Amino acid sequence: DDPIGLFVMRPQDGEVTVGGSITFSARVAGKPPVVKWFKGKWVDLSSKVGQHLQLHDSYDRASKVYLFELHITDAQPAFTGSYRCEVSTKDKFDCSNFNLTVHE
Amino acid sequence: AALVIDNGSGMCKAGFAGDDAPRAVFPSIVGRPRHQGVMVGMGQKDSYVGDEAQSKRGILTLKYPIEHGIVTNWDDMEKIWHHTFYNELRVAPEEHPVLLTEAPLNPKANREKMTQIMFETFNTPAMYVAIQAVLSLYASGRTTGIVMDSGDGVTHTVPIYEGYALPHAILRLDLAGRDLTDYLMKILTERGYSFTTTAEREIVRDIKEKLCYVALDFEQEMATAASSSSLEKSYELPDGQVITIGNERFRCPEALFQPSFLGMESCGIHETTFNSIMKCDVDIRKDLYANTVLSGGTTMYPGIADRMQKEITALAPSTMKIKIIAPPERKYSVWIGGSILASLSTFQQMWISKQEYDESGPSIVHRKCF
Amino acid sequence: PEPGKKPVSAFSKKPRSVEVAAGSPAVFEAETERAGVKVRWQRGGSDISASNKYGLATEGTRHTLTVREVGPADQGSYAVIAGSSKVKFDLKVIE
Repeated sequence: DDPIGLFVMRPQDGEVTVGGSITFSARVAGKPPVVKWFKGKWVDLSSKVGQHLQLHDSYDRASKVYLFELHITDAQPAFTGSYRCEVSTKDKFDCSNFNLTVHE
Repeated sequence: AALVIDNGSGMCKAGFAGDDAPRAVFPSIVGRPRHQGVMVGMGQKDSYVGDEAQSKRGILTLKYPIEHGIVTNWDDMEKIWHHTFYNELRVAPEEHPVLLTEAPLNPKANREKMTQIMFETFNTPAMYVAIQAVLSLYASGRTTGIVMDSGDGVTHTVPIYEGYALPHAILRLDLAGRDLTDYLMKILTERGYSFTTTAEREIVRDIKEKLCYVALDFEQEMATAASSSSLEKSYELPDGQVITIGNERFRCPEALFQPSFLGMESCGIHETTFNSIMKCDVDIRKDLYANTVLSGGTTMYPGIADRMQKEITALAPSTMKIKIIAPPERKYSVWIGGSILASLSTFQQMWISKQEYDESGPSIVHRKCF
Repeated sequence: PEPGKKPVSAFSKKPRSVEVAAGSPAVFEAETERAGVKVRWQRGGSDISASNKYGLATEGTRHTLTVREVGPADQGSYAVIAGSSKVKFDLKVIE
């Protein structure tokens, strides 16, 4: 099938109500791997961090899996769009596509 | 027409191209309710922007969106920009190109994100980022020389010859009017008066703008300050309390001349101007000294030019006569350069287009302009 | 034949053609049917706004355009758009 990256679990499409919070996550299998989040093909989410968007990373020793989370709060119309999650590893590079929808 | 906005510490200047005086001048501050309020009838208004904040200054915890020419929080800036285009200006971003002014050796993120917000949040066909030293030069009307730019933010020096540039020769100086205000508040504490609040921080700055003046010589007045008759004046606060100052007010502007009071290794403004000239070639040095231009928020006090002229003439070679030009309303001179710069037809072709940003990326700012 | 009735108009009063000598000031008065809307001005070649070489005065629902730069090359057509409605007028130049 398709080539294997370190995302054991790819991010999933999410639905969120007005003024709420939504969490998206990606798992990486086992230095720590670097994770980038994108809006569209060439727009980086990390440079868009503020009240509306937050980034957080967590590590689970038992499964040797790193949990990467994208936090979106008080979501607005302007944030509706396609988001791409890219994870880089010591020997390989991989990416995934997911969408954020906010209405009302 | 065109829109020119000055951004970068303490104040936001908003206006229209074709005017030598902007429509909207207000501080770049955002106020949030420090204390929770338990009352009925208030809209709560959890967000204050502009001069409204100045009136409700005590309860509100003021936060500056821009620190040292760098913006800490991007959405606060958006509110400021929104406020300038819609409330005082009463104009649409769609209608005209927007000009922004930026200091030299400033970090890449400020140019890239600022353009990114203008391209994405405020949709416009094109925008351009200009540098204060070049605009002042055009205002001056000279194509060759060295420009000393000291104002809100960071003091910078940028020599130019016949339009060719010398990046190595450009020097950045960590002095500013805002820095003097911090010095001033620090100096007040020894006298028994303490200001540790952002709200009252402005009040000392207000004092500095009209009460402070430049002495012919710092050391002689300070010496004569032991018995101060006419060196002390009474200032009235909104509070109604009375403040009296003496040698304290004239020693504030002095710090630019003598950074040792601030606690920094770097030499004062006259030594730095000299250093910039030394880097440049001897052949072009001769018109550099006679073409010194002063502009900015902290250059307002009379006599600065007279002190600079004698200090530069003494330290510098006697080969060439030293001429310094410092005209009134120099505080808004940088903004003025921007409004005139946008006016020229040739300049309009030069603006960084939205199409270009999306096709190549934020990294093309350096590529398009020096 | 022409259509029976025009689409909803945003101008209460249509600016009317006026004549001016070269170097003589020119003022065009246009009124909109709705307040709170910004009115753009355009000349037979480029857009017109409150900038050097042009002068715009607006108050409430009244818009005034003043041109001091007007001369022999200003003969042509002036277009003014208030929101959804577009209206144009002819400027005559006297030699």
